[PDB]
Amino acid sequence: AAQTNAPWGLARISSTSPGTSTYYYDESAGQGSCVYVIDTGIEASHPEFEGRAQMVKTYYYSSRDGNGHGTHCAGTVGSRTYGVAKKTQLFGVKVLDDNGSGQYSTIIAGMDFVASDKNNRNCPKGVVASLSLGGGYSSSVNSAAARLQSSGVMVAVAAGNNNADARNYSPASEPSVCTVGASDRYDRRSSFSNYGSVLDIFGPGTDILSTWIGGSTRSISGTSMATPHVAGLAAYLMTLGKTTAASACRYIADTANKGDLSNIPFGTVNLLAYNNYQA
Amino acid sequence: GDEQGENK
Ligand SMILES: [Ca+2]
Repeated sequence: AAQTNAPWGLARISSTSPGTSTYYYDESAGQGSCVYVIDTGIEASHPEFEGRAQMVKTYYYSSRDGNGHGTHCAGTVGSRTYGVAKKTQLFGVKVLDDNGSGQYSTIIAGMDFVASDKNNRNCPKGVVASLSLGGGYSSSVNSAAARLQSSGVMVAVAAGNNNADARNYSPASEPSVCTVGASDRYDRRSSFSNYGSVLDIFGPGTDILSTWIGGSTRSISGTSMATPHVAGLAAYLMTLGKTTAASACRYIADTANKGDLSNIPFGTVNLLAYNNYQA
Repeated sequence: GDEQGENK
């Protein structure tokens, strides 16, 4: 399948060169897989989700996404127009409030919830968790992310937006999960993106168009936008039977576009998420 | 935990 005039990020992950506008993908499109978006929630009613989205857990008075951040990331995972895996099932877990904030104990609870909840769901092709959040280093936050990954969920997490070494941030610094840096449309590391040896892979993160609350759309920037690209790609590749949850991150690095990115500090991987699609 | 909320 081909999506013409696609968002730049989608075109990029189906190409070996920047500057193209068509997203090429297999028509299976993540069907039979599930992605939990652990964030501010998801506006499940947005027409772009086609009824494939649902809220399963909230830690606040409402399950409603009153921010937009969660809806944006879920959109990049698997909305019709802006999504990598256009037929995946989306599950919303609201651990962040409508200001984009949450405490560590809640985020940990949300991760443990997903580890258990996936056992109640029909996800024959596998389970992915997308974590577009983080803060200062915490061993117990890192531990919860390791547990979720261990439980058989492919965990992808934002490197963070501090133009610093991601080793001082959590869950980004947990070696066992898939830590995602951001790139822009000219194959440069995003100016805000964290880096370092703990990074596994880069994804499109600058100027990413996706779903927003109120049934709208907008373009925003962040390693938060890069993460759902990788999480969506994992779901896609698991549906195609090319990899499993335990090995998806490694498989994504092995088959990545290598050496194409600029402004990568020495000691950071030069690897860009790539679907390796051939009609 | 303490990263993004609105800040550009
Ligand atoms: Ca890792």
